[PDB]
Amino acid sequence: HHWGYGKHNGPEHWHKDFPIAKGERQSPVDIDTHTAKYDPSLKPLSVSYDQATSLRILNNGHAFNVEFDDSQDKAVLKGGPLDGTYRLIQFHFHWGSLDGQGSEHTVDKKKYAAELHLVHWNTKYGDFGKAVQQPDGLAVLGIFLKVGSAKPGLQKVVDVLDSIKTKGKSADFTNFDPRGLLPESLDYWTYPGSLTTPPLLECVTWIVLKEPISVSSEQVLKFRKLNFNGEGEPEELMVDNWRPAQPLKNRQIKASFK
Ligand SMILES: NS(=O)(=O)c1ccc(C(=O)N2CCN(c3cc4c(cc3F)c(=O)c(C(=O)O)cn4C3CC3)CC2)cc1
Ligand SMILES: [Zn+2]
Repeated sequence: HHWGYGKHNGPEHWHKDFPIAKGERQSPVDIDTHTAKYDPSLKPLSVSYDQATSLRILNNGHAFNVEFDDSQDKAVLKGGPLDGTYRLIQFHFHWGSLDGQGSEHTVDKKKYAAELHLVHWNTKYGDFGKAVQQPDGLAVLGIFLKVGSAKPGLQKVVDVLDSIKTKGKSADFTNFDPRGLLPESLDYWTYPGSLTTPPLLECVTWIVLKEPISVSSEQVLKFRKLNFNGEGEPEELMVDNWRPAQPLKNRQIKASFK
């Protein structure tokens, strides 16, 4: 009886195995745009992905991860609210069964069709497993997806999903450039939070871009043909793999922009 996103094992159940689910800095949250304060002290955000080395794509039973070589400082996130250097390790998405839901963060209670998470870890902790034990261990760059025009830079991901339909399947996924997944603007909101899946560790600086990217109905339909289940098991479509907004508690969401 493992965690997941079903009636019997979904977000409302997680606290039983992972009591930090009811903690002081859980993610995601609703971003109240009228309450978030511009912070003139926020340094410029630096997304350096020119030397990114993608390796593999994995269906982990919850989402799919595009994994990167993080054995040296190739693709890094710096600046913004961050101190030091954060190495890209993987990206994944959360998405809905329909276009009116799927994002984890919400904007004035608005749900997007999906949300991309580019996950990075603080190199002062030496490895990802040590970083997740620290309050400043991870930086996740979150990008909203809306349904409209196709995102050309997403199509190589959409076209490999057939090959990783079920839990535990992977495929070679070299030479993928994550710069093709960014919006024009790097305006963002930031707040201290957590992993949005078990074990829900409170180790994440969240950086959520204001500008969504557009993907096509056909692109997000291919996400929804994935499976939570393993090969040969009854089909359970991989949809609605999102955690709802959590209480903000004693936190301020800061804006990079006026
Ligand atoms: N939606 S999201 O919020 O962006 C997001 C959600 C999940 C993930 C993710 O990929 N995971 C979550 C962390 N999880 C963990 C890994 C851990 C440890 C603890 C861990 F929770 C340890 O304490 C530990 C130790 O040294 O003792 C070692 N490891 C590593 C070596 C395997 C690895 C998988 C990323 C982003
Ligand atoms: Zn995520």
